[PDB]
Amino acid sequence: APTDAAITAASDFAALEKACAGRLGVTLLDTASGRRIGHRQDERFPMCSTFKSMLAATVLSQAERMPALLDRRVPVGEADLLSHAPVTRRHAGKDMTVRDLCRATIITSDNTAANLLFGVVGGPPAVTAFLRASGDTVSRSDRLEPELNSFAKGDPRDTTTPAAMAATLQRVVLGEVLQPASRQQLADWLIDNETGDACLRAGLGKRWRVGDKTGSNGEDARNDIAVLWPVAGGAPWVLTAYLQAGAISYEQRASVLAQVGRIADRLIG
Ligand SMILES: *C(=O)N1C[C@H](NOS(=O)(=O)O)CC[C@H]1C(N)=O
Repeated sequence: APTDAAITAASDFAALEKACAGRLGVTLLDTASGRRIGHRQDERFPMCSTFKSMLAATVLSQAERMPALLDRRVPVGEADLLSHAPVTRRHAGKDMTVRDLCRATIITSDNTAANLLFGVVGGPPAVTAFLRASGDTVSRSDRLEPELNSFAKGDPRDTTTPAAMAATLQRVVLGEVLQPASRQQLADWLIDNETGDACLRAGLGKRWRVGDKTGSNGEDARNDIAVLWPVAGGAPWVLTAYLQAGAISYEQRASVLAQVGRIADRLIG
């Protein structure tokens, strides 16, 4: 109870970090001005599943120079299946389109779909090369599922920073890294995400149309990265949130991310 009350009472990111005895990295980015507010914006955190947003972007980018790549069918083998494979588990022994694998990995965070897409694009090195070409010198993809979700202090594999990921979401989901139809498809997948109802979305008011991608690991990490489109029109905002908080429960980590959303909504005003 005391921890829950301290989380609810926190009105700024530093106080919220203290309330959960964690390490919290947040960037709130105004795309009209480039202005950012946050906490630990340039510290490294494990991407965990949040990298899947950029794996899908790498696929879409490759499809712009490989006609019909999105329609290519990829076998789903029994040996490819992992514990978290909510969509691909139904297709073991048959195949799925690249496009449907992308959707599955964004909106359900399907780990098998991510590994199959890694095989399509050329692995973590291809995702990192896409990130670098897009202008992100910080974020890096190094490993496959599920090993990529590990984190060690000082080990930069599969990490980002809140500010690097916020800028990348702007360039890729809103900017000109991808062709318009490609970026719109990616935006739609993020808008359709099914795993974030208790995270940033739970703290953001109805004035925002939200697209997001979550992530977590079993030790202490819980993340959510989001694009906020004002339903009334105007410039979008980007909100990234990376948390490590081993002293609280998985469900309390969601509460922290929801509180990030409530604080951010108030700061936008
Ligand atoms: C991604 O971080 N993961 C995939 C899956 N879904 O969780 S998410 O919805 O938060 O992404 C299980 C947890 C995690 C993982 N360990 O792979």
